[PDB]
Amino acid sequence: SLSIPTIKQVRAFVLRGGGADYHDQGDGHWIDDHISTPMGKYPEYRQSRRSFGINVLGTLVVEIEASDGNVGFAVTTGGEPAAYIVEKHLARFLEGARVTDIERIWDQMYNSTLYYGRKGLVINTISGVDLALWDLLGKVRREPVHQLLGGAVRDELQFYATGARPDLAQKMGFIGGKMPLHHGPSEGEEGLKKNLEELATMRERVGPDFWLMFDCWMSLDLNYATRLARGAREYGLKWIEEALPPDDYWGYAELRRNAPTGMMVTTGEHEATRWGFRMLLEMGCCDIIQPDVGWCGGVTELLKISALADAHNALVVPHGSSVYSYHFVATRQNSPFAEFLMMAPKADQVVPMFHPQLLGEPVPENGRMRLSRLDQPGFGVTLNPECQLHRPYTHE
Amino acid sequence: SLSIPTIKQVRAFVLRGGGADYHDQGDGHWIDDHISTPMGKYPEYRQSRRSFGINVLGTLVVEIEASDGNVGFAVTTGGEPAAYIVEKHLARFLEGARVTDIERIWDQMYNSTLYYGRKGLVINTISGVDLALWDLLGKVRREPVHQLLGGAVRDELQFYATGARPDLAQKMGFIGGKMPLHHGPSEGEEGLKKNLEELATMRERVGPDFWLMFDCWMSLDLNYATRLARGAREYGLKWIEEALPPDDYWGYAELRRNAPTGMMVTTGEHEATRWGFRMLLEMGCCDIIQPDVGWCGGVTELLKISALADAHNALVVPHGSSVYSYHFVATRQNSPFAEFLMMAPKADQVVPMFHPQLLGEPVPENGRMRLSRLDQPGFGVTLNPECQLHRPYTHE
Amino acid sequence: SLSIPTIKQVRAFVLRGGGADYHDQGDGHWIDDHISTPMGKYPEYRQSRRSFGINVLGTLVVEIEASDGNVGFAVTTGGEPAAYIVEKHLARFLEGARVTDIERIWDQMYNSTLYYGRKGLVINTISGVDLALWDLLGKVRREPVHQLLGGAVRDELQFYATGARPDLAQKMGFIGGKMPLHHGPSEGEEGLKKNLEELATMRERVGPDFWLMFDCWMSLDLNYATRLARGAREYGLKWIEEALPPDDYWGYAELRRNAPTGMMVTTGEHEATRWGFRMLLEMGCCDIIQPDVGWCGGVTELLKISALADAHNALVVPHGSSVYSYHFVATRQNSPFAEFLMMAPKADQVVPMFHPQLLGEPVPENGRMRLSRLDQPGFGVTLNPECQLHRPYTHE
Amino acid sequence: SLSIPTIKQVRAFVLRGGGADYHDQGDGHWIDDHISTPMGKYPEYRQSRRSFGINVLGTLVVEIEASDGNVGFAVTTGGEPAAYIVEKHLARFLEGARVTDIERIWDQMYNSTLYYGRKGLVINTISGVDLALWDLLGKVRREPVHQLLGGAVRDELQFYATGARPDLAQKMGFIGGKMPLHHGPSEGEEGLKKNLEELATMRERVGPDFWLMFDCWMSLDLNYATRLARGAREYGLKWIEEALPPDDYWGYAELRRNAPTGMMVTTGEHEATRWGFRMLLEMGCCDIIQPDVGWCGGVTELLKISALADAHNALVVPHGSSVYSYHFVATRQNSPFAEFLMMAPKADQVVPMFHPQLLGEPVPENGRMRLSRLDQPGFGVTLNPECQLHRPYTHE
Ligand code: NA
Ligand code: NA
Repeated sequence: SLSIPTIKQVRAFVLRGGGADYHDQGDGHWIDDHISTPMGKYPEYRQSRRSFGINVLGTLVVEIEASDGNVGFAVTTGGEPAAYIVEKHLARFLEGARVTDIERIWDQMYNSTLYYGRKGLVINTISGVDLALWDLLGKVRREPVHQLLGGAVRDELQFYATGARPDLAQKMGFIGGKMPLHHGPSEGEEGLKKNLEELATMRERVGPDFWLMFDCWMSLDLNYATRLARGAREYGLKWIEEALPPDDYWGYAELRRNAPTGMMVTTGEHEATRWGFRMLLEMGCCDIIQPDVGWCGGVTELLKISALADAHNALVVPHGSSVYSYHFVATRQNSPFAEFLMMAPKADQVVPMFHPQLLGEPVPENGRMRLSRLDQPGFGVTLNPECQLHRPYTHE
Repeated sequence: SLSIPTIKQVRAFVLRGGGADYHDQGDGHWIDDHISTPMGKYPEYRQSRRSFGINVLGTLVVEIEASDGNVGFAVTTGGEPAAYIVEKHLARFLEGARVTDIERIWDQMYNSTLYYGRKGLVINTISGVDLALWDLLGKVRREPVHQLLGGAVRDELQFYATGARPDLAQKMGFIGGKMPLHHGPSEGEEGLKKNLEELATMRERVGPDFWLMFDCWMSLDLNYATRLARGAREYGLKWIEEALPPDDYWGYAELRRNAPTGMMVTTGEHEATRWGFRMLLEMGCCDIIQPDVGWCGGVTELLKISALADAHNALVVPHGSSVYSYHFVATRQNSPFAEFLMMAPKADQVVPMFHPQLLGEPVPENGRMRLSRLDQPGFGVTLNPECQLHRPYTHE
Repeated sequence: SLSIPTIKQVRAFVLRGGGADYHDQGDGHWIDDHISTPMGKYPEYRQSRRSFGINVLGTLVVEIEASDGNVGFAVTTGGEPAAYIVEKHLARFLEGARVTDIERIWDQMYNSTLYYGRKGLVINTISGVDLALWDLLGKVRREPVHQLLGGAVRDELQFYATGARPDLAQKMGFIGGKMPLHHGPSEGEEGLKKNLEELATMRERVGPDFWLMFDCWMSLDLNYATRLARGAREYGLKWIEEALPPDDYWGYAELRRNAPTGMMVTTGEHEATRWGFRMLLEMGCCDIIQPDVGWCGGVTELLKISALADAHNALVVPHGSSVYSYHFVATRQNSPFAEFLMMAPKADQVVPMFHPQLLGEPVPENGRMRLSRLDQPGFGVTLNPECQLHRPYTHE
Repeated sequence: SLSIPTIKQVRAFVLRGGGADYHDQGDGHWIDDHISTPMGKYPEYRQSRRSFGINVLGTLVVEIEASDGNVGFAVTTGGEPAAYIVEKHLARFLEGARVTDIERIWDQMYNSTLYYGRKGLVINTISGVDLALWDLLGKVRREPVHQLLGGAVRDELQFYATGARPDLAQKMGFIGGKMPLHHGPSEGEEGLKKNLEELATMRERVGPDFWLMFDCWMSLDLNYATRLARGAREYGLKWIEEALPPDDYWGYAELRRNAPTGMMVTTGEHEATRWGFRMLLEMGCCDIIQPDVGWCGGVTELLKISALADAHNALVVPHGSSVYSYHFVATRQNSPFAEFLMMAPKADQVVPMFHPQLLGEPVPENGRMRLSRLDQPGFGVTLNPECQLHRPYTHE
């Protein structure tokens, strides 16, 4: 017998520069420094990911106003094409609904966009609406999102750090260091040696116990990944992440079989929905699944993905997605540690992931975050008023 | 921002005489009239389920008092042995916890009782405590439980009725009638003819379109179930329910292959946890899963079970458990209709399912329940003060 | 030693009203008349597909100008969000390339968009660029596209007709009639009877031999599709098409097993790339695969999809996509007949499919098309100058 | 719009002495120096492949004259028996056809010869005719064949060299050296040691990084191949090629499982058609497929084979067939390097592969071939007028 507000209006905005699009940069950043990609077989696209257009979309901001004056928002990747989808297509299912109608809303967004959806941009868009809906609901109930997700199961988050400097991540208190791979199969035996040299160097600097992992960003083939993982076992690599293109379900299962015993094969960043993850889990593709909350369907969908993994006794370590991941992973038994992305250009200082777009964003202190930092309603952040919002589309 | 109360005490009561134990009944009920069981191979044990001791436990009542004065409660089947387990084992994980610590508490309960749990009585007990925690959280929040489970996805529930008179159920506006099987394999060819005559009689009464189903209460073998299912094709039987003992996963998968095409094989009321239902789904055992919320692991666990069935594109139609089902199934895309047990002795009028235990319990009117009937906090019921609770155990 | 031109400029335009978006209508059309969809479980979205936003995108026109003054174009579904992708992302891979660089271009478009692509809108966009590239190449060589695809293997195309009136399609010379399904699972036994009545009526009108098929537009579940196909065998239904959501690979394989012997199960309209079709073929999902040229990756990708099917000895009967399908299917041994979509509102006269957008569009005469009608360079059509082109984005 | 010439005549010639028959050689060649074969279990047949009759056929030359005066040609292995087949069987499908009728003609050739084809000599003949049709179409169009096959995907080919001197191949700038096996299972433990000493010697000469490969010409059994592969691990053998007879699909799949992890198993030079290569890929027989364009079904069929390997994410590295490979592999994303046979007797200098048959034949310079070297129409070669063609058959 609480008075549940209805949704008055949904708006989509475009923002540009850093934030929820991680690869929307323009400087001397590690995240654009010769990262191996599927495009790296072309020499002219090898140095920079921005050169093939990793930064083309920008940030989608979804804002949902309720009848009580509460506003939820989320940031994700999608920019102007995603804003068109929110305003012209998706908003019709939201406006006039109760803020508790979350299951209904997701299903309607998914079913209505199926003919041009399933994976990719359209699912990113759905996810951003979903996140904004969970933020709004938390704001309405005056509760952090983790309290709406069955409550935290640990009083502290522990992080590994993703970036070019695991050695410095160690000095900053993190439990591990995930490095990007810099050389793909088209650089032959020399690029392989270089990959292994980088790992050797970092291992020498950190000692035998600190976790090291490679992120390969879809860039290898089965034989190269097999040979890299075999080479890597000398330096105690914990896992090889996203070795293959996301459509290569058969390849991942082969790789996992051919991996050194005790080394993990992980994927799932570019996978969407319960049915994408069912395929990974059932085919044996995967030791850990690593969906992006903002790209896999949102919190609502990730909840079902996570329970799928629960039945499979698999780990779920989501893509670092600032508060959108922290509130989720706090509540999951199958998520014992979390990813933090190093968004400083030299990966040499801890910096908020969604700067400058977000305010109230907590960050790991000495590689940890107390649950008591996640005490504010919704996802506990506000949109920075200094950020320049464009609304390219309207509806009625 | 909202201040979250802690759990002050947990109490375990025993009630006897109807309610949550469906089979805790007096004389002259359909539910004890010659129902086919695994025990019917003994003629001494064939007429009455009470004679082999279907009614030995009765009702466990779990009460949880929060620090703000709020009290959540749930009823399930388990009685005095379950009450030992709540008071002496389980209450240690609850007392002093925040009322939102739901995922944690479940995990602690399951993992601490593993050495003597996994299935059966201990899971019933965990489910009861879990249901009481959801009741409490709903009461704290001043929201019905469906609003905590992602919102309703439909305006209205629609019911089939379970009992010996689907012809009367049709007049009362139900969509379907499920009838208990009365003869098992040991009664031979005459039993088979009697089973099918019973179905023929009801089909003649109801017309061609009305759904008819058989519930076999684990009582068959593969070949009898196959032949029963084949004979029932002529009268358009919609599904065969719980044909086989719940450990016979291999059998269920064979029966579903052997089934007349278009006819469903259903099970799972005597199955528990995500891993039990993973076996069922992955082995292709059934078209519909039918867990009892009060026997399978509670709302917390059913949530994961339901997500697993989402991924498998299977239906979940929970074994009717009054308000504990109703609030759940309202929210699930994969539960499009619901079970209503006909708890009247002659099955000739709608009676509240968990009568006389629960005050304020909604019933189907004309086979339907508007979602506005479930607008009261928690599961929307109060314990009948005219019921006399025994407390067999305390704890420090 | 021909002088091969390079690509000067790519442009993306938006058009609205009919054409390459088939469901972009606004009248009394059969194609929006109570078609069963995944959204049909909601009564308010049941009557009209436009009500959930099937028409939200519009038509993408991709125009590619070469250095010799030749211009290729294609029309597909995608509208303004697709136009953004063409102009801002994709055009960089095309401008400065030789017009023969088709394999290189496709791979670069696919690999660069993988992080937000794989299926759906992004693949539609790629397909439209690809089609425009093949049109351009044909214009340059002064040859129809079928001559660039290994040449036609038949001198005539034979069509079935998709629409609400197979009886009239028969009088117009077509070999078959594919009808849309009007009632889904949520309309229960009554909607089933109605579906079967429609098929009964049409069968009575056409005689025993004329092909009848159902298109279900992703709208059923396994049991409903199983029961519909079993019901349908009395009236000699040739195939059931797109019964299930496109992610339900496991469901399709089950359905195909449970189909009446000799009845075909088909899908693939909402499937993309070689790897999507590999999954369908290998899992046994499918008797015929039915990709849309404008949605599966374009001609370049469909060529590999088709050769996959060749190895599988499976039929490929693409979605009717006017000239974009006719030039392709002419050359394929595994494509012995073709789809024609009935774009007249009452499906009562043969009408060009991409009217008003295209000029020079051939249409079946008496259910057939001579290969001699496909004698003009490229896909042999021109953009109607009366159509109102908007260019919402530019680049440099 | 461009007027398409018809096929006027087809002629079949026989040449002897090098060229397209690799094994049609005189004395003192490495390619006949004690090469391990299935016949080496007979000591009488161990020293020389010519002694069991590797050289019995020689070169089939197929010439096709179009009505505009253009003449296409191809060389493959088959000689006088193949020439019977071209003239008496196959020419009926070609004469009077448009030169673009390539898919049709292939299909007619395959389907008319099925009763005595499927594999082997008849497929060689079909491949020769097919290659000549592509030559003709290129000459008609005034385009090289790579521009008809979707365009080059790379600026440059890179080669490994096949012959008894990979040490000399390294100095000549090749990326790799593949060496023939000289001892098979019947030569026992000493043969095995000799095989590995040979590899050790080359590894010492070339350094650690240069690719080394063994080509076993069908000569092993499973256990010998497993033990050979295991011994070769120490010297970093990149792949084992054609270890087993081509009918032993089950064997290849076992060997690849038994292989040292990271080492590739390759086959397919003596395999033909899409269905042969489907068996190979689906059974997990090999990491690289290696068809000969002149033995597998021609360019038309290789195109489908290549697409099947695309879907399987496998590499296609065709068995070097001079310009017929080079034009093909230029276009394929899945052929990143290419084979060059060292046709010099002592393998000490680059000699044109199909010398003395083909005038204008390009060679690798420094292990590489710029795409600008293949700028001449068709396959860019002319028949050497100093070669003396026999015409054993005519036809009406
Ligand atoms: Na039951
Ligand atoms: Na070879």
